[PDB]
Amino acid sequence: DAGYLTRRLVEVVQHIVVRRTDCGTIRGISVSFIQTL
Amino acid sequence: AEHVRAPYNGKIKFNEDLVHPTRTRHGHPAFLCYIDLSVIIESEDIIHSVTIPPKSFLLVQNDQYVESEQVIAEIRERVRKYI
Amino acid sequence: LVTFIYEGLPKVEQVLEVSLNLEKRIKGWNRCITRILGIPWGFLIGAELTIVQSRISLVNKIQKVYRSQGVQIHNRHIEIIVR
Amino acid sequence: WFPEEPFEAFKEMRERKVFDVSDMYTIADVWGWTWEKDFKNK
Amino acid sequence: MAVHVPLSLEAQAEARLLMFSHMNLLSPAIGDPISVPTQDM
Amino acid sequence: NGFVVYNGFELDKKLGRPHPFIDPTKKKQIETTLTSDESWWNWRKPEKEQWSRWQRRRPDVETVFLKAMAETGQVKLYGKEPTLTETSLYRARRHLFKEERLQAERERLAKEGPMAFYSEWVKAWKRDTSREAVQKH
Amino acid sequence: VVDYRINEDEFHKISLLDCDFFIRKPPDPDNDVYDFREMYVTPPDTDIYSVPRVLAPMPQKYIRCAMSDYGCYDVTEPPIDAPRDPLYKSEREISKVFLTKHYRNRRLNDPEFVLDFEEIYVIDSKTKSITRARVLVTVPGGRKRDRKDDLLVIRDNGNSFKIIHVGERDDPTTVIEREEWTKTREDMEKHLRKLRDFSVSNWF
Amino acid sequence: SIEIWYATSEYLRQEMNPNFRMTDPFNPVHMMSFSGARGNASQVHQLVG
Repeated sequence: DAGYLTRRLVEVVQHIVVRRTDCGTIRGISVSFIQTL
Repeated sequence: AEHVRAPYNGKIKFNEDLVHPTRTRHGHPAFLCYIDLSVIIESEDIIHSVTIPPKSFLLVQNDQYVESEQVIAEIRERVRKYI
Repeated sequence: LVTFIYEGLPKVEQVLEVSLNLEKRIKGWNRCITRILGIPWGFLIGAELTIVQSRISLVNKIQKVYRSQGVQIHNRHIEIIVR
Repeated sequence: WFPEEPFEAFKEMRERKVFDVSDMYTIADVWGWTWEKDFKNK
Repeated sequence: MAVHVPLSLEAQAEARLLMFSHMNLLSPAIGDPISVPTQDM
Repeated sequence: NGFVVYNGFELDKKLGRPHPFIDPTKKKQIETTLTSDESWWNWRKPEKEQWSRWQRRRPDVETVFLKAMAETGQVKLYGKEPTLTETSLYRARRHLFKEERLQAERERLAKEGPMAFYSEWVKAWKRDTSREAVQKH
Repeated sequence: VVDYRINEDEFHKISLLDCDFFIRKPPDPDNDVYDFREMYVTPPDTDIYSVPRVLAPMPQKYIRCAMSDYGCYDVTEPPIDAPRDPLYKSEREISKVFLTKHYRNRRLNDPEFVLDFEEIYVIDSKTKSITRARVLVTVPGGRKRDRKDDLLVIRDNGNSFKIIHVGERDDPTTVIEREEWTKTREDMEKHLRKLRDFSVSNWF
Repeated sequence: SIEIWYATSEYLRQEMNPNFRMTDPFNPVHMMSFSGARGNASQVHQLVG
């Protein structure tokens, strides 16, 4: 069950590559724990 | 659940009129404690107190002799059984 | 004679392949936000609320499974999948 | 959990900076289309 | 067990400079070290 | 002012010498407890003793060494047989007592000399092994 | 709190963990004369002065005192944020300061210089107070004795003061091992107490 | 039957480490698991509990 999940997880994001320095977005996620920052 | 064990040998002391009689899920008589009952064990050297929080079962009787590490209180799917 | 009646990894797969509180809010928001806001505002704001709520609950549910097993994974990796 | 009530949820969207009125604009009002309000709602 | 020998200089550069066992001391999951001494060590 | 001032049991306990864990003078009985007629059924003692398979104390190294040390006087126990408390305590400090015995053998060798000391393991040797006998020979 | 700000160069500045203690300094080449009639206490690195709590009678005339601090080392391993951030940080945290009077107010370079352990003043950082230590003298000789032979022993977080003879000095190993033996002896008995045969067992 | 023996077993596991820490700190089985080199309390509990 772990291998089948890993294959599907890799497949759904296999195309994601860091391609730009800054997309120039304005929005951000508000946070109000240390490891997630 | 959590089990309270006797820290020493000795004699249990409490007021049985402050607690409510009940039958446990193991078929034993016991007391239901809805207050902060003060239970005393008088050991061979000193006298020791154990605080019994509310919503807990008291499995021992007043003046009962208990051994150390003996369970004295408990802090607190549909199956078919064929006999 | 007598009959008595008495009282992880698949969870991740269930979440990733797609909570009662999530389903009632999405149904609730769908039937009301369009009735309140106009053109490209009812759908636009309604989609933002549903998606933001879904992302928060999806990441929490996934991280709840791994953190109960002692597995530490940065939210970056999970947020990429949930995106 | 965002509140189930709509207007409470709108307030939480602004408090958590999900969405605010600064994001509410159409092509008509940022490109100076003052004449289009004459051709609608009549 | 599989052993691969890089042939081209491009492949040999990648093996020495990206895949060696000393520039990958941290795991990507949370950033923990990989080669912590264990067992008899 | 008033800031300058010019000037058995509980001694064994202070020094760590063998002593009861509880002072016998400050030791009291446990009165009388429920006598099976004021008790619920689940807390009554069985009329006949019940076979257990756990009715015998488990043998171990600590029990044997403590008894042997009790006969030589190196330690004193509460009774004839060491308790589970005493075997647990011995397990913690057993290296100290062994070191004492090893030191006594080193001092005995330095006193008697090699001839007397090692004649324990040479049965056929009948000559006198004292230091004076060695010097006289 | 007082309405003014003192001139800090007319005072001894004594820095503790939770306060700065100021005692007036009469001019003197050795800079070890104290005027206890005027004292102030401040939060650390601040110039807002207030009268400290005084728990004992204070000297009325000038006295010469030697100063020593009492505390601990806070050796930590801080998080490494920037490149080459240090692996450890070692700082001294001072909780008490002892002011020991020079015997007959003699100078440090006096060939007959000795300390007068009967008159010691203690500054406490936690309470921002100053008091005189209660000292127990066990040396035979009373008030008239050879002060060159006595040793001051400080224990109990700077609260117990005992003067002994220098020949009764304890080895530092003995001091450490006494503390460990006392603590482990109590912990072991606490561990063994719950065994139901404890009352019929011996220590050995 | 289930609850009395489960509680007994869990109490033995709880008291296992303090017994090692107080009476046999350098026990070989204790050092393997306590140091984190090999084995956990559950596996040790199967051997001695």
